Amino acid sequence: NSNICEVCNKWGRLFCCDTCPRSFHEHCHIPSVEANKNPWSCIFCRIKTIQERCPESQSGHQESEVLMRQMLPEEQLKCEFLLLKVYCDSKSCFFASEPYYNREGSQGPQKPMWLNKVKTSLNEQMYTRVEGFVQDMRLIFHNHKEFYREDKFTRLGIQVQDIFEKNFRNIFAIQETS
Ligand SMILES: [Zn+2]
Ligand SMILES: [Zn+2]
Ligand SMILES: [Zn+2]
Repeated sequence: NSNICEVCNKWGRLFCCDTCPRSFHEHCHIPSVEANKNPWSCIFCRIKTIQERCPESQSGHQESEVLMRQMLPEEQLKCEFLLLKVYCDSKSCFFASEPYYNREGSQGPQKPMWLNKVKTSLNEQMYTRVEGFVQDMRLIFHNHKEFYREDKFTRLGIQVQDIFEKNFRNIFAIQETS
């Protein structure tokens, strides 16, 4: 197994996957690494299994159909993974915790949103459809773009949103287009 957390790339108290070489801090993994279970498989392995059980799940889909899906266990897992993939980029640090807005010439967003809040919302089963999760995630980046206006700091919102969107297209097997 790896000697660093797959998500934050740091050593510490790691839990090891029994079916792949990845390792995780307890709260870097999503969901949090489970108390018992021997063996244990990480979310990368769990997602791989879904694909292997149903190869046709990788055929292209329409985003509009994916968003209307009910958060049944497999979609719950897929959203958890997608959130994890965003946390894997170090630039997610800017969007993790609850922001505040006090900048000359800007107003704060009507509906603040951050990654830890989405994490909690997933954990407490507050989303009934994929749409709820995806809207909140896009809101994070949209609020940022809007607030930072012409400051070059806006680019961080663009960069992290590109990570989100690519992983969203991959995990939910959205039909490739130009
Ligand atoms: Zn970690
Ligand atoms: Zn694994
Ligand atoms: Zn099948």
